[PDB]
Amino acid sequence: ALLSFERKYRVRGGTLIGGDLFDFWVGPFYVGFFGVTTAFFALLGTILIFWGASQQGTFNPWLINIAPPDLSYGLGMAPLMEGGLWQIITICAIGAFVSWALREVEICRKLGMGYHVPFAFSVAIFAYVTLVVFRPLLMGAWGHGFPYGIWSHLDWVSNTGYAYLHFHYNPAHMIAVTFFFTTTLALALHGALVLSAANPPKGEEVKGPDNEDTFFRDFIGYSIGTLGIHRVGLLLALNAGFWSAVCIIISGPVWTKGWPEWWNWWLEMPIWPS
Amino acid sequence: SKFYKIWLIFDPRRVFVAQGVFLFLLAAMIHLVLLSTEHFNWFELAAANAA
Amino acid sequence: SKFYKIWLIFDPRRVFVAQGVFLFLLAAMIHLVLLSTEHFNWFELAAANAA
Amino acid sequence: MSKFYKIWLIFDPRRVFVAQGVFLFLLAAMIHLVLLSTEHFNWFELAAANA
Amino acid sequence: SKFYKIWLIFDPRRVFVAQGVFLFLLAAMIHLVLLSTEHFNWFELAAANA
Amino acid sequence: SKFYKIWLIFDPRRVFVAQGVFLFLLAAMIHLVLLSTEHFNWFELAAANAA
Amino acid sequence: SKFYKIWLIFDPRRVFVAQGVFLFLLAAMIHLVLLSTEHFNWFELAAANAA
Amino acid sequence: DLSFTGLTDEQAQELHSVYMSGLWLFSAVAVVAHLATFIWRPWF
Amino acid sequence: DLSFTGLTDEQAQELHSVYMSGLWLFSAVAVVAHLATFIWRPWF
Amino acid sequence: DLSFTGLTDEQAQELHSVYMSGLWLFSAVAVVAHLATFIWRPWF
Amino acid sequence: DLSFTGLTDEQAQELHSVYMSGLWLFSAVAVVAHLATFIWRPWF
Amino acid sequence: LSFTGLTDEQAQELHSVYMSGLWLFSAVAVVAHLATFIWRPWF
Amino acid sequence: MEETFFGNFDLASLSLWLFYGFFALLIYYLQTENMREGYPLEDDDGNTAANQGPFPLPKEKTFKLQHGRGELTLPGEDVQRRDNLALRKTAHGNGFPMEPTGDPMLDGVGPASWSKRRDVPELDAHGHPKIVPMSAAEGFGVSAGTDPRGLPVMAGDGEIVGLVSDMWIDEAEQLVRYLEIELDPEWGDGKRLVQREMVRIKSDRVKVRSIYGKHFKNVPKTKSPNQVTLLEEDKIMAYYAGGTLYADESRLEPQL
Amino acid sequence: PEYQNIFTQVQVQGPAELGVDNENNLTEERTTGTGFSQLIGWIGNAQLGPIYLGWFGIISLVTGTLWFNIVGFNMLSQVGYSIPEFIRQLFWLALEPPSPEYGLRMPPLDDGGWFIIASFFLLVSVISWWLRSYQLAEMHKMGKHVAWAFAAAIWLFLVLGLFRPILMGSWSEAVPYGIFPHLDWTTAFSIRYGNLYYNPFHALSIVFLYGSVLLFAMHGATILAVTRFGGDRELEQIYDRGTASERAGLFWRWTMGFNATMEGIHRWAWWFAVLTPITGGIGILLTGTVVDNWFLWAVEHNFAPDYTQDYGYEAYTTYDGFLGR
Ligand code: BCL
Ligand code: BCL
Ligand SMILES: CC[C@H]1c2cc3[nH]c4c(c3C)C(=O)[C@H](C(=O)OC)c4c3nc(cc4[nH]c(cc(n2)[C@@H]1C)c(C(C)=O)c4C)[C@@H](C)[C@@H]3CCC(=O)OC/C=C(\C)CCC[C@H](C)CCC[C@H](C)CCCC(C)C
Ligand SMILES: CC[C@H]1c2cc3[nH]c4c(c3C)C(=O)[C@H](C(=O)OC)c4c3nc(cc4[nH]c(cc(n2)[C@@H]1C)c(C(C)=O)c4C)[C@@H](C)[C@@H]3CCC(=O)OC/C=C(\C)CCC[C@H](C)CCC[C@H](C)CCCC(C)C
Ligand SMILES: COC(C)(C)C(=O)/C=C/C(C)=C/C=C/C(C)=C/C=C/C(C)=C/C=C/C=C(C)/C=C/C=C(/C)CC/C=C(/C)CCC=C(C)C
Ligand SMILES: COC(C)(C)C(=O)/C=C/C(C)=C/C=C/C(C)=C/C=C/C(C)=C/C=C/C=C(C)/C=C/C=C(/C)CC/C=C(\C)CCC=C(C)C
Ligand SMILES: COC(C)(C)C(=O)/C=C/C(C)=C/C=C/C(C)=C/C=C/C(C)=C/C=C/C=C(C)/C=C/C=C(\C)CC/C=C(/C)CCC=C(C)C
Ligand SMILES: COC(C)(C)C(=O)/C=C/C(C)=C/C=C/C(C)=C/C=C/C(C)=C/C=C/C=C(C)/C=C/C=C(\C)CC/C=C(\C)CCC=C(C)C
Ligand SMILES: COC(C)(C)C(=O)/C=C/C(C)=C/C=C/C(C)=C/C=C/C(C)=C\C=C/C=C(C)/C=C/C=C(\C)CC/C=C(\C)CCC=C(C)C
Ligand SMILES: COC(C)(C)C(=O)\C=C/C(C)=C/C=C/C(C)=C/C=C/C(C)=C/C=C\C=C(C)\C=C\C=C(\C)CC/C=C(/C)CCC=C(C)C
Ligand SMILES: [Fe+3]
Repeated sequence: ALLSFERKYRVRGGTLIGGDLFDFWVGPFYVGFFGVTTAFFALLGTILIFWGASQQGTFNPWLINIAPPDLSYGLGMAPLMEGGLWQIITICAIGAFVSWALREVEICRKLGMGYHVPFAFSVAIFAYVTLVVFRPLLMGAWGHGFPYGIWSHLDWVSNTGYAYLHFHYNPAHMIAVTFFFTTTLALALHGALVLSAANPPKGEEVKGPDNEDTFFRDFIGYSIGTLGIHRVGLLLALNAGFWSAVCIIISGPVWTKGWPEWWNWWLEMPIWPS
Repeated sequence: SKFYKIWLIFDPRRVFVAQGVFLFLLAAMIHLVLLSTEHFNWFELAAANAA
Repeated sequence: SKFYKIWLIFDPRRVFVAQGVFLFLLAAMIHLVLLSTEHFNWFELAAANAA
Repeated sequence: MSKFYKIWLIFDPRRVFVAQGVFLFLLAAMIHLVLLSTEHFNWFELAAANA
Repeated sequence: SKFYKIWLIFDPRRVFVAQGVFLFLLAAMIHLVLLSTEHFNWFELAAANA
Repeated sequence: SKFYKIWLIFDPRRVFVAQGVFLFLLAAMIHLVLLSTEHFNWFELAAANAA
Repeated sequence: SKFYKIWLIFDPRRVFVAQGVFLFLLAAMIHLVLLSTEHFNWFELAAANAA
Repeated sequence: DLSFTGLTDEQAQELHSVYMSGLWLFSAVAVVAHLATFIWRPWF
Repeated sequence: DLSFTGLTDEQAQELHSVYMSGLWLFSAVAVVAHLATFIWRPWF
Repeated sequence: DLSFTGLTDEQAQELHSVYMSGLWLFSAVAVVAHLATFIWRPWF
Repeated sequence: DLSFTGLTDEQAQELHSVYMSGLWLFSAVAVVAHLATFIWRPWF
Repeated sequence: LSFTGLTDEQAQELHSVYMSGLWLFSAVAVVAHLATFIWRPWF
Repeated sequence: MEETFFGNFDLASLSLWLFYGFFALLIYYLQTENMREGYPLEDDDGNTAANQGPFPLPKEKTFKLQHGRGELTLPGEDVQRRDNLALRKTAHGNGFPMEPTGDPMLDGVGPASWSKRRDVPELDAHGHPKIVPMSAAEGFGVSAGTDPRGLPVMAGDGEIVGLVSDMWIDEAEQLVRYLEIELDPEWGDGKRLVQREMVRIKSDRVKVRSIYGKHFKNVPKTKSPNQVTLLEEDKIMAYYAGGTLYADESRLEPQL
Repeated sequence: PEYQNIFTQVQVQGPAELGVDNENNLTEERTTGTGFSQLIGWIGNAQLGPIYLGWFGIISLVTGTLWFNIVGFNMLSQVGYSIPEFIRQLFWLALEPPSPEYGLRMPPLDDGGWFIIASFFLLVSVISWWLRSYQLAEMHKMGKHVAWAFAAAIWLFLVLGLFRPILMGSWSEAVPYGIFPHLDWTTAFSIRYGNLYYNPFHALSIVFLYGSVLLFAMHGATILAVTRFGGDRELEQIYDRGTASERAGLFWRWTMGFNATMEGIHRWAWWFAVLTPITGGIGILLTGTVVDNWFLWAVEHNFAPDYTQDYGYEAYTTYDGFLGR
């Protein structure tokens, strides 16, 4: 159904391709040309996961594991039950993610708003793309992608992390992790200010932007503002996604030794006395 | 000669602060490179002497 | 000579605090440099002399 | 020397007294910690070593 | 002396809170240092006395 | 003696909450450091008496 | 000959700062380059010359 | 004459008297407790 | 004459007289505690 | 003249006279503490 | 006539006269300290 | 003419004092370098 | 403790299931708190929809608005509802787009649609209106970037529709909100506001690409030149965004 | 293209905003010293306004420096007061926790004794800062969501260094005060107790850590997408919903079938961020005190994947084949 104010926004137009052939809503969801392709790719990918789960012998969501082919297969196609199903699901997943981002473009174009959200999602797609196709392409085998399992893909992260003997020493991991712990820092404080101002102690008037502007001024000596927090906030999270993409694309295609060994440039600088 | 006109362009307080920071950092750097060399490290030379 | 004009350009309040932190940091740094050397570490030399 | 009382015209006595107090204690704590780190001037270790 | 004029500069409220917090943290820190040692740890001395 | 004027500068409500949580935090900390001690752990000592 | 018109384009205050920064960095970089070489390093030559 | 909390001299004077009564009562129990536990297992 | 925080010279005079009473009381207990500790286990 | 904090010449002189008295007392204690420490365990 | 801090030329000499007095006193102590440490363990 | 709002006469006064300080700073450096060269020559 | 309560259900497993119950309650709490506006759902015809969702409407919460603007309970009749919308349904059923019956930007439907906010200016802590022109603002001036005042304004089709006479700032936050445009007589009649977020400021001009030259004469105006109400703010901003789809048929039609 | 509101293209600077005031008299303890930075003004507000310095703030700042100095003085003394070596090893040096042989007793100063004292000042410094956040909210007559969210972060902070070492009966379980050493501790902690990936609360904390960055990328992009409708003024959009809140809601309703309000978004924002250390604190508290091995816990509870392929490299290639000879 609609909302109390949704009717005036459900106007014709704003599509990128397909026009009014697909321009309709199914329930609350907007269906476009890319909503059709999202439905096809997401359903095909989801079904193939359960088809692979059926032949794997278990339907347990924790134990479901669609793994990539062996490194011997290289960049070619593998038998569907020897890692080939993972390749098709990856194609379906990439097609579903791109369609989802392009569907968001149609939605925000129909609403006359900025394309920040589809761009921000594209960074998440890029982080997935650099994990499943870009890094395997550079390393010469599709078997370097993570498997499609709830807990099976954690073993890939653990093994790939220890494939460089201490993965915390990755300089791009440090930058990326610093962005996650700070993005959650910014989310906690930004969500707190609006809630604190809009929900004062009972029996007292709500506060405006000035009161929260002067609160962190009184708290930490500086306030970035109502608009600034969303601007730095998108940048903090986008940098978190981007630098996470960087830390894994340099682990193996650009750096093969241990990550602690990378910091040897700093230790043995000529300026440091022996 | 005629260099006094440099103060018609440069702010005396903005340059004196810059000169003071630059001069000390330059002095510290040269003292540091002297200590890096084994020949001019007066702390190590004193250790070598009378020992 | 006639260097008193420096206070016409420099604010006496700002320089005095600036040199106060600089003097102590320099004094602390040079003391630490002595403590990093075997020859000039007066703390470690008292132990050797006592033995 | 005898005219040093003018320093309180430049400096606010309220903030300098606070700055002096914090610096004096941090100096006292730091020097004691340095003495404790040595093998000769650790008066706690010497008391145990003497018994 | 004329040390009574320090209260003409320092706020009595501010010093007492600072003096109270500083003295307890001093006492707790000094007591912990004694516990760190083996000659002045009164808890360990009692055990060694039995 | 004359200490009754300490309340002329301190808010009794503000002190008592700080003066109250401090005592329990002190008592809890003191009670725990005896538990960490072998000689004063009354819980572990009763087992020794029972043998 | 009539190069004096460059000041009609370049702000004298802007170019002087840029030139001063450039000249010191160029002088420092060249000095550091000579230290990198094993033939023009005057610090290491003095150690070798003194035998 | 001087008050940073808006209390007169007599109001704070009786505030202290009742306060110390709690302080002495708290210390009196603590004195007995330390005296009792020193007899039990002395730390000196 | 000069009073940054406001109270008069006489008020500051009586404030310090009471303050030193607490300071000397605090030091008197500290000296006795230090004197007792040195007898128990000297650190010099 | 030249009062950056509002203190007059006599107020600054009076404050410094007390401050110097406090400084010398602090320094006198430090010398005695340093004198006793050197006798106990010299560092020279 | 030139002044960026508002100090009069006449009273800038007054401040600088004391500042030299502090400088020489600080430097005189440094010379004695440097003289003492050179007799102790020279660095030349 | 004057980007700092400072007169020509003032600039000459400022430079004369600045040069006097510069030579004094350089005079100490010359003596300092002469002492170092005698103690440990680098040529 | 390393003992299992039953089978292999230890203290670690107990805490996990305790969090599952808390998170389920939290999800219910978070979703209901998200339903204070926009509900009941209704349908295309405007009648209340048969389906209202698994989550019930939350209990009413009351906001004590400042500056003597009364109370506010979000769950209830919405004063921002717009009536007499110029739209018609393209299908007799639900889930189909509405076709505007006239000029979508003039009627304010779709990307050009505004909301019936309060017809009073937003106020800062002091009480006076939050957004004021720099001429009225005291002590304010340009500190960085290009000053758009005096620069010509270029529309989405390249037409020069006037020059920026003044720009409105949020003196509470020291942020630029709008730019006044002195519309040329060939294009408009008076002054129109454009939000800072839809205008790109260049060295020699300010360019707004959403609105063509012929659409500036229809930009909503303000009752007074010293302040802008929330209703005028909502009408002005929505008009420019509506041009991103309604400036020409090419924008509305699919790009491929 | 259209102006993406990422950097402000024109800045206006007026009189410094000293802040609001009420009967609590905030202005007494404010510094009244303001500065404007045009570099930070491109992305955010340019005023480096005055900071309210109270007693919780000063005590936290002073005690935090003592912890910072004690750690720093130890690290400097660890390298024999060699400043070049201290800078070179700055990321490698630390104040290591006490050795496990001392249990919860006070260890020698060189073997973690200074760690406890430095930790004592850090604990006082962190709690004092939290009290400042609580007191400032109470004196600003706003909600205590900032203090409550901070307390969630302190919960993991307290569990890591105070609660779990007490429950484990040893001060050695604390985290070393080093750049790399607390990374080594993080890796060693996972290895010692099995695999922390298989800790459900570590997995749960990652869900909210991922969700926090995911939401705050979504919220940041959505607000910037609707900032052309004054969406950055969220508070006015809560008391009087404009088209910015409607389009932001309808964008996510048409995308994923449900949305939030301008106020309800921050409740999602607050709770996802707050649940990140709350679940992490529980997972760390259950590590060692209860489990001591998480992969075996996963195997016992049947959610550890099982692999049928061989493990050696000889099963997939040869040494000569890998070397290309
Ligand atoms: C032994 C393990 C090593 C380690 C090895 C690795 C490895 C290996 C990796 C990381 C990577 C990451 N590590 Mg590490 N790392 C370690 C320790 C840590 C610690 C810590 C506190 O100890 C932290 C915080 C991190 C943090 C991180 C981030 C930098 C990053 C996480 C992925 C990412 O950003 O998302 C990016 C991922 C996406 C955005 C997913 C995209 C989602 C798609 C587009 C949408 C999904 C839709 C889907 C179908 C769901 C829809 C279904 C329902 C309908 C909703 N690491 C340890 C030391 N780390 C990972 C990384 O960077 O990946 C790029 C990486 O590969
Ligand atoms: C080999 C590495 C192990 C690992 C071992 C651990 C360990 C060990 C821990 C985590 C924990 C975390 N891990 Mg893990 N983790 C690994 C792999 C990962 C991966 C990944 C992609 O591979 C990711 C994304 C994560 C992600 C996370 C986060 C979800 C979580 C931290 C919560 C939090 O916000 O902390 C942020 C909180 C803080 C930083 C502490 C609070 C700080 C206080 C309040 C601030 C005081 C400031 C101080 C005074 C300094 C102030 C200075 C200022 C300049 C003034 N881990 C692998 C399995 N992981 C934590 C956890 O379990 O949570 C349940 C944890 O303890
Ligand atoms: C800036 C980077 C951050 C980010 C941003 C981000 N993500 C986004 C967005 C944005 C801005 C959206 O607008 C979009 C959205 O609508 O979210 C609600 C989205 C989104 N990112 C999501 C989740 C998500 N975000 C993550 C992280 C991040 N995304 C970063 C922290 C992660 C992590 C860390 O893993 C996940 C899991 C979704 C909720 C949504 C994308 C919805 C989507 O793609 O829908 C189409 C597809 C389907 C409905 C199902 C497709 C199924 C496939 C065909 C088969 C399976 C493939 C997959 C590889 C399975 C693997 C499973 C195992 C790994 C367990
Ligand atoms: C869990 C979700 C996120 C989170 C939440 C969170 N953190 C928070 C909050 C919240 C909600 C606050 O309200 C609070 C705050 O005030 O934020 C601004 C805070 C906070 N958490 C912080 C950081 C932080 N957040 C972290 C993580 C996170 N916490 C996540 C990202 C981490 C990590 C990764 O562990 C850290 C380190 C602080 C910035 C802040 C409060 C800490 C604080 O101020 O403690 C008091 C200490 C001091 C004031 C001094 C500290 C030491 C100084 C560096 C010493 C001085 C040095 C200087 C050179 C002087 C030298 C003098 C000598 C030479 C004499
Ligand atoms: C590594 O370092 C190692 C070696 C480990 C280390 O430990 C380093 C140690 C170092 C550095 C020692 C530093 C300690 C110093 C410097 C000691 C300061 C201590 C002082 C100064 C003691 C004041 C006591 C006064 C009080 C506490 C109350 C007075 C009480 C009265 C009641 C006040 C109120 C009076 C009234 C009359 C009422 C009010 C009246 C009116 C309102 C009218
Ligand atoms: C070995 O290599 C490494 C290790 C790298 C190294 O160490 C490198 C070392 C290097 C580079 C040394 C660099 C140091 C230099 C150059 C030292 C100059 C420093 C100087 C000179 C500072 C003197 C300050 C003393 C004063 C001046 C006190 C003044 C005291 C008085 C009391 C104050 C004045 C009071 C008043 C004015 C009253 C107010 C008056 C009125 C209100 C009227
Ligand atoms: C048998 O035995 C024999 C063989 C005899 C024998 O023993 C051989 C020994 C031999 C040969 C001695 C070899 C040692 C020598 C030679 C020692 C080097 C000597 C040195 C290094 C001199 C220091 C003086 C430097 C100062 C003290 C500068 C003070 C700097 C001032 C303070 C300026 C900074 C202040 C400012 C204000 C300027 C900034 C300006 C603005 C900010 C505007
Ligand atoms: C191996 O090589 C390595 C190490 C790599 C390397 O990099 C080599 C180093 C290299 C290449 C650096 C190149 C060095 C250079 C270029 C040296 C610059 C040094 C200069 C220029 C000396 C200025 C001295 C100025 C003073 C000190 C004035 C004193 C000022 C006095 C105090 C007056 C102040 C004013 C007043 C008192 C009042 C005035 C006002 C009124 C009258 C109103
Ligand atoms: C690696 O480094 C190693 C080697 C470890 C190292 O340690 C190197 C350490 C280094 C370099 C630090 C060298 C320290 C220095 C230089 C600090 C000298 C300290 C000084 C100078 C200050 C002391 C005296 C201050 C007091 C205590 C005044 C008493 C104040 C009184 C009490 C106030 C009374 C006043 C009034 C009541 C006002 C009256 C009011 C009215 C009249 C209204
Ligand atoms: C230039 O200045 C000088 C000064 C020279 C200098 O060097 C500057 C200092 C420098 C460079 C040091 C740089 C510091 C560095 C890198 C430290 C990083 C720090 C890191 C990564 C922190 C890890 C996380 C630790 C936890 C998680 C703690 C939680 C524990 C808390 C505190 C709980 C309380 C614990 C207790 C035990 C209670 C004790 C109390 C009683 C027993 C009552
Ligand atoms: Fe927001």
